[PDB]
Amino acid sequence: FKPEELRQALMPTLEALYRQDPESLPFRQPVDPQLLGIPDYFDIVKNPMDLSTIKRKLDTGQYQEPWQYVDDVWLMFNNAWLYNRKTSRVYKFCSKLAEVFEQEIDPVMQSL
Ligand SMILES: CC(=O)n1cc(-c2c(C)[nH][nH]c2=O)c2ccccc21
Repeated sequence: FKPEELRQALMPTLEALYRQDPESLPFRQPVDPQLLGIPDYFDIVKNPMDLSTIKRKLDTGQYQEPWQYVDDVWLMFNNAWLYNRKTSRVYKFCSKLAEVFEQEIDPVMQSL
């Protein structure tokens, strides 16, 4: 795939996640376990991922192939599902972002 064409294809799905308010707010920066008061976080979550890390990777040609991008998005959600209780605000927000991403990524990958 062409970098600019791969970037262009996937772009709208990322922007879809950013457009969700307030659901995208806990996902815009890397989790800071000190600030958030969750000192066990890095013991439980061994490979953190967030929107800003994805965007920087996308925009700088780090994704040579779509599933690399998809795997990073999926990791972000699975991290939050793993760490947070199912009744928590962040967990509910996560499911919302995940539902949105599936409905966006299907028609994209059904062409690339
Ligand atoms: C992604 C993730 O697991 N988390 C995100 C937050 C968070 C809140 C509630 N406000 N701003 C944030 O970044 C968070 C808080 C506690 C545990 C996990 C959290």
